[PDB]
Amino acid sequence: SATANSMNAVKDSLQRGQSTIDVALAAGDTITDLLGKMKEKALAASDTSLNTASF
Amino acid sequence: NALKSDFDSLRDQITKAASNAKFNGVSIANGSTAKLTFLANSDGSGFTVTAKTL
Repeated sequence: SATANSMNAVKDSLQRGQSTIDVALAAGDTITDLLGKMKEKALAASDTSLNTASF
Repeated sequence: NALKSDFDSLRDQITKAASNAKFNGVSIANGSTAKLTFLANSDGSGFTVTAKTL
């Protein structure tokens, strides 16, 4: 019975880990969108016909 | 002399029309650069247009 009771603390720790990784995943999705936009910025900047202001 | 003055004025019109041809401050006709390389792909490989002076 003591073991079956300690399983509660086990479950609490697992839910805490789930919430942690969920926050990390939301941050990762935002980072991926930013990374795609910077790839587009560097691509457009690599053009040589650009005047200095747009660059 | 009149024909000479006409021919010289036409030459001046050529150089003016040739210098004035620009877009965003870059130009191909004026001969102020060797080539212009516009983008062609995500990798950054670029279409290259050889410039032609006028």
